[PDB]
Amino acid sequence: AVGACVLCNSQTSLRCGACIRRPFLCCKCCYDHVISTSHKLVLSVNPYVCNAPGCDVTDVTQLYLGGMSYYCKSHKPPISFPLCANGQVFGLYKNTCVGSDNVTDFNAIATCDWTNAGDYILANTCTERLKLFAAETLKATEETFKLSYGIATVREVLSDRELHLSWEVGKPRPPLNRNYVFTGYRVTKNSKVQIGEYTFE
Amino acid sequence: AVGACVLCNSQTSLRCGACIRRPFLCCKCCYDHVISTSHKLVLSVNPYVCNAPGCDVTDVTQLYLGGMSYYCKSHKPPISFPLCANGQVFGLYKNTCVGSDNVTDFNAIATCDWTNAGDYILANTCTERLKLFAAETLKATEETFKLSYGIATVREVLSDRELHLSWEVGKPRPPLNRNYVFTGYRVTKNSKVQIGEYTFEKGAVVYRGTTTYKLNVGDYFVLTSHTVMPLSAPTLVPQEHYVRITGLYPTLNISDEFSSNVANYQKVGMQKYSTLQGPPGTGKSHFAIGLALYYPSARIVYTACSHAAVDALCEKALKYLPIDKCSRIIPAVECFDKFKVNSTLEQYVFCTVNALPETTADIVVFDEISMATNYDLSVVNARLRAKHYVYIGDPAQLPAPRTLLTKGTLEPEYFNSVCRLMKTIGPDMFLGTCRRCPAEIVDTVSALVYDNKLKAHKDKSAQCFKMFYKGVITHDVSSAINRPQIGVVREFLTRNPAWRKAVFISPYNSQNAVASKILGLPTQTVDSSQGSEYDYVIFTQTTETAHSCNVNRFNVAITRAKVGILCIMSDRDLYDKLQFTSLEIP
Amino acid sequence: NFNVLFSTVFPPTSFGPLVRKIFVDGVPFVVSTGYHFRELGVVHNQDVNLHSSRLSFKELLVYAADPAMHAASGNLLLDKRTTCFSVAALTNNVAFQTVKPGNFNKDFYDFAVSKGFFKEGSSVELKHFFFAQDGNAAISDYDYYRYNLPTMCDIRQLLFVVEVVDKYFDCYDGGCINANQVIVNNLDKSAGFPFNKWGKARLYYDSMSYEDQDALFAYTKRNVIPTITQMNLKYAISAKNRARTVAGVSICSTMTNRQFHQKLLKSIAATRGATVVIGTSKFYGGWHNMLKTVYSDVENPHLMGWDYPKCDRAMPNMLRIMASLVLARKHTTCCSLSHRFYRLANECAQVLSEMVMCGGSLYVKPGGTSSGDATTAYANSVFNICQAVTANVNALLSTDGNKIADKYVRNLQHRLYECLYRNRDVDTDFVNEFYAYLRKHFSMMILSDDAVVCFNSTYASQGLVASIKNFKSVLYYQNNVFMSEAKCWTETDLTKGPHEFCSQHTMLVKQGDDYVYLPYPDPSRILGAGCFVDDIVKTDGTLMIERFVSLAIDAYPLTKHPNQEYADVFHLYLQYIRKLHDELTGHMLDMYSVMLTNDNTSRYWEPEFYEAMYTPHTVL
Amino acid sequence: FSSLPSYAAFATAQEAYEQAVANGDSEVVLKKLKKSLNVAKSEFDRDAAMQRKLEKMADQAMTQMYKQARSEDKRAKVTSAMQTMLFTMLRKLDNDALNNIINNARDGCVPLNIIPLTTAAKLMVVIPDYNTYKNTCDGTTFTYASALWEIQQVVDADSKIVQLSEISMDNSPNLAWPLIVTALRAN
RNA sequence: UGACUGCUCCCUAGCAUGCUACUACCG
RNA sequence: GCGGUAGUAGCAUGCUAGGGAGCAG
Ligand SMILES: [Zn+2]
Ligand SMILES: [Zn+2]
Ligand SMILES: [Zn+2]
Ligand SMILES: [Zn+2]
Ligand SMILES: [Zn+2]
Ligand SMILES: [Zn+2]
Ligand SMILES: [Zn+2]
Repeated sequence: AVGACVLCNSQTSLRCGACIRRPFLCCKCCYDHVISTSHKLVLSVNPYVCNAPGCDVTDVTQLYLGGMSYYCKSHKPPISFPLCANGQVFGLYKNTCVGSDNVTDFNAIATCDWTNAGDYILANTCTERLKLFAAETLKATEETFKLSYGIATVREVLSDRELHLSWEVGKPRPPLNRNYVFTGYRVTKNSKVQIGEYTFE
Repeated sequence: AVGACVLCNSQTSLRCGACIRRPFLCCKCCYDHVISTSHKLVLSVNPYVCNAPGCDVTDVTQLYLGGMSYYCKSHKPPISFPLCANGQVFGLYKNTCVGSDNVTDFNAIATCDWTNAGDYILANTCTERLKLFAAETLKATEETFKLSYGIATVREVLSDRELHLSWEVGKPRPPLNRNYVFTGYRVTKNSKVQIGEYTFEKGAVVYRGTTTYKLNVGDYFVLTSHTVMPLSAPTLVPQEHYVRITGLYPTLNISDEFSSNVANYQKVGMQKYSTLQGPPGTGKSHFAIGLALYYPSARIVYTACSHAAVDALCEKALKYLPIDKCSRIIPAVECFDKFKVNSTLEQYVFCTVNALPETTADIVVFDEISMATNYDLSVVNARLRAKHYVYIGDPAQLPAPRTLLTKGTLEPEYFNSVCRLMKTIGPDMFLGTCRRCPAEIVDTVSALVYDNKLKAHKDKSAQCFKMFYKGVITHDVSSAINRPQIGVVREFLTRNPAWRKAVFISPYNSQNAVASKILGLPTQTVDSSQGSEYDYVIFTQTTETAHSCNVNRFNVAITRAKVGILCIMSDRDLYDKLQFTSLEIP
Repeated sequence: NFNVLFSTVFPPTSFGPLVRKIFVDGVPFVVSTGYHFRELGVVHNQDVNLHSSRLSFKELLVYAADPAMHAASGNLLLDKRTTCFSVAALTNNVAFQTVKPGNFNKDFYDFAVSKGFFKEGSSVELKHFFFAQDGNAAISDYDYYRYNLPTMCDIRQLLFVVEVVDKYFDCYDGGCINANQVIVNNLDKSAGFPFNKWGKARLYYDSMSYEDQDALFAYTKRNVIPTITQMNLKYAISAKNRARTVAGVSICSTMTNRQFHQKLLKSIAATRGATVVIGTSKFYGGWHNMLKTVYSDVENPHLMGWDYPKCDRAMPNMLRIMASLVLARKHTTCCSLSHRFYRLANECAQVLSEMVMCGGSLYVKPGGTSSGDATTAYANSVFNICQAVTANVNALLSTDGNKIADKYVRNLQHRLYECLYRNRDVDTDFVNEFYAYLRKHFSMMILSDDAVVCFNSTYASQGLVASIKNFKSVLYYQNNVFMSEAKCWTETDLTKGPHEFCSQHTMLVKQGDDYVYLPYPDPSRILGAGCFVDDIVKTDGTLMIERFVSLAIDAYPLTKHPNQEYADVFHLYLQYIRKLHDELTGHMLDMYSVMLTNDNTSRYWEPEFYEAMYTPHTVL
Repeated sequence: FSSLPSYAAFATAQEAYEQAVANGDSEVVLKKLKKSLNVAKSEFDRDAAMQRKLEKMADQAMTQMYKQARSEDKRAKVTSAMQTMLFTMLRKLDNDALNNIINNARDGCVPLNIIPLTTAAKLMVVIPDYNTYKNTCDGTTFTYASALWEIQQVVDADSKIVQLSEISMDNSPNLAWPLIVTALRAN
């Protein structure tokens, strides 16, 4: 729960709702993360959402802190003060916060699809911890764009080293060499079963 | 109580109460449907009716919300709130609606009591879910109409081919043949007992069924009306021509059942559906049989529309394909049980759309498209979700028993969505090879509807006969009779020795029953009698009215016989179109 | 009574549910359509249909609670760990359940030690801990039902004791209520055997509408529904190292027992000044009022208390039947004669002798009470009153009548013998006379098998009123247990109250201007509750400061005790509360910047907030 | 709260009255201003109160109907689960021995305690110690309930396989003793 | 894996009643 | 000149509903 936002040197319990690694941003830091770009959803110890049954509000800029809970705009018991107000977002460490001079670090490199050279450019124009965030986000984007292709499978088998192979539904196929090891699993009826390590070229 | 409305697909909780099928209506859609139509009842998680004791109002535009219940003008509390306001009914998800403009056609579909031709015109002219709703409510109204009939009070039985059976008071005689199945259930002391799947012959009651029970006391013959389940899948899935033959495996050798079957596979392997546009006895039977072994590693499904038309469905499958590869599905009515019942794993399942063992495939075949409605297409698309399939059948055949329509006949463009889908853009397939038939049907149906893509394969010796006789029509009951048939059968068998062993097409089944009682000819049904035709058939007069003769009832009747097709000109038929031999009665 | 004696000859496999085969849409089921009781004989259901269409919700609920299908679709089981009858095993494995130790609150222990506590030779020491148990503990505890034996009763004396008990239970009203008048608290508790795989009691009280509940309740007045009881182990502090087990009854039994009994149960728990003191509180002068009521106007008062060894494992079946019949006597207008018998049969088949599910197997319960039904404490009170009445009867009828100086008592004894052994029907005048005599010379206060009695002492010495020896004899010959007199007390000075009632002692202190009675607990219990917990609940006091407020409320009257450490307990609790509050405020002001205020919070570490809970003026 | 039906009239009257006041006219116009504005605010009061009451009533009604719908969904799913459980446990009844002993009954009713005793296919035995073991299931086949059973597997309290060759008097104190024996009905 | 009752303390939300206060209308 | 009525604010009292905790049989 309690992590660390370090550019503003601020312990935090908040995190951006729709982002790469659920990144940690302090009150003012989450604020300029949610006004410099479009990230109108945050996560705290508990998620901010109206608590009446059947209600649905994704946004946070209009929620209110009610009777030990949160309520909203369209369905409005407004005996409260707004959650997002006065250059800050309500949470712990609402007083011991600094802010960020470079407003667009996340707004620049966490807002693109993590494939342009500008990502690595800024990563090298960073600090040790900022470039650590960069490297971890590169590993995260590597895995999150690797998990968007197909799964090969052998349904009728032939002689080894010469088989048949059908793949998946509609997805494209990645590069072809042994870079991607085809080490999956086998299913008997509901479980996963010993398969081994393979490679399709 | 919660789901998507039939127009906006948005979440709702309101059910219309004045429509027989209780559709899910959006709040704005609910207001539009309740304002522009006398459908003044709305259902929610609780009914929208006045709950004041001793009061009885069932409107929606009249009630006021007060406290926790609903009240009217005569019982509204000081703290009141009208339900029908702002052009939007009060219900769940009232703030996440979008509305729609297709309300006039939806109103017409809902308000159409299914009387005239425009009923089916707009049934086949709307968006997908409206097609589904129209088909569902059409079957609902027809089944309600047929269940609005009496119970066959039976207390004794004479013998085989004989019966005394009485309907109820104020209820007329129900329709005759197996097109309206007679399946009843009697009682002994406390519950219902089995009777048998039957059909009646005339009024003497011969049994055209397939069993014999100790029938007598307390017997209740009824045309069992069945509850209709809601549809899930649309009538058809939009096709897209593949580039990869996924799963389909053209074998190394050629399983040369038929020659052009290679082209068959060639263009049925890429598009999400196809159709076997087959004239009678023109490869309408075993092209799928050839596909069975040319594509042996493909899950192939076979189906039809009625339990009667399973002849080619079941014969050649066991005749030539391997024994184990076939599989049987039959509820347990009386039909071919030649393959194995209770077997889920197989590559060739043969059945009807009545009941199947829920699974998905990649190849299907579907027979008898002419008497198939969009409801049947939707149910076969829901039960079976395949990659490619073929709808065996031709527009030059008979419609479904749509007794609902009385004014205008239902033409090829109005059979179903697919039957005009291949009419507008063209058929998926077009054959021109008659297996065994002289060129009489060639000339006739090629000048009429086949557009002469099939020509003379067998020679025309002109032994078939058509005469100048007209006939006289007389109505008695929901079936009629023909004095120039009671005399005309004899007058036409006077000296011609060739049509004594012919088959009797039956525009009126009671007339065929009388012909069997007097002279004696086999009874041949009209709709569900394709493939049961013999080599030699008589087309009899039997009618002059708009009962059967506009275009599409004789397109297959001309093909019942092969060489000796006695198709006499009966009424305002296609007389001055061709050449036909004639002999004048003395 | 005769059936109990005659049922010991016949084989034990011919008792219980009777099943048969029914058809639902052509498939065969196995359901229970009757019962064979050891006491009530053979009972057949009244509404059973063999051929039926698809079943409804309440039929599913009834068929899912019957042990017939579960027993018939399971493996045979021969268990040699216990001597009780075994039916079947529901799985292929046997489940062994253990009990974990407690959690240590080190900060409180260090704080207490730093204030002169737990020194050698002190009079206050810890003797309440969380004891741990090994794998084979549940079955070992279930094997204690071997102390339940078939017992025949003296019927001509029980038929008079029941009349006297009914006279005792006469100031209340009861009957049947509709499904919309039932009050349930904490709907987030377990539901029973088959039902605990899909939700709690909330799911079944929401999924069932009102007329469904009414139809289900009306179904049990013509049929018998046997159910399954689950046995669970407790996780609580105690002073002895034996395992404790409670019984979880199915929802289908509780749902109807509530509608049957709740009106009478609520009417009992709302009366003040009666013999049964269930519902009366001890705060705001309640304890003093109860003690003054029990003293009445007895002439030579002494005090006495006794104990029941193995109270629930050894109670005979006949007394449980009598308690149920006594409770069910308020239904003289709402129910017929067959409806009451079928309700009694349902109660017997569900909470007196039924299949229990211990571990992963089904066993047969011989008898006794299943602590955990909807009518436990009230039935225990009826049983206690019955035992006291028969002890008094035995004490009076076994005295040489030639030495009784008073002639009124001699005539009373003569009439008692005549009404017991020479009269066939009830005689209300003598029942009233005996009830008045008992209430004048033998005063009781009963709370579910706990009792305090103020009795005339010279009458007891002369033998005209029951004593401890009479209770011992009655328990020996009617309960199959031996009652050692080392667990019973006697007090001859009324200025000091009962030696023990509901685990509390009594002291007479001066408050205001007058003298009142106050209860105080054992200091070791309070300290053990302070030091040993379940995790997160403590070991961090700042997260829950309201635990120590309640614990200090319970420990207030210890400041008037002549011994000195007893008040030191309360003072230590107050200082710990203040320390926890200061810790919270500073510990929160430091890293964060939130500033706390001490408005109306200092009331919790001053004695005036706690002194007001024992002064009569019911402010809540 | 700003576009109520009376808001237009109230605001227009207030603006006109205050313009007349700013015109510096006589005291009669001031008295008319005061009366008109007082009655205007008085009529705006109930129009501002009743609407706020009605909105909260409507919101409560919506919440109650939503929770009712959720309860119905939960009921449907629990019904499906119970049906599935019953039809799944139906498929193990051994419908030939059960039918054979049902037909022998004189009216179709039999005690429940003798159904597993005469129709079950598997038997499970729990053994406390070795002395009890050698008197109940010694060897490889034993007799119980007038039937013959043959051992199939033996496990211990930790659910690990134990072979009969090591269940002896000398090796007894080396086993987790609550042993469970599984057998099958012979013939 | 967590039974049936009884009593008490703390926090929030709603309802009803009462006290006071500030404007406005009416006589 | 006094009272009535309509909103608004603070305060007090008793119930109902929700959550957290303590003791007893
Ligand atoms: Zn973000
Ligand atoms: Zn920051
Ligand atoms: Zn809301
Ligand atoms: Zn409608
Ligand atoms: Zn809509
Ligand atoms: Zn009304
Ligand atoms: Zn009653």
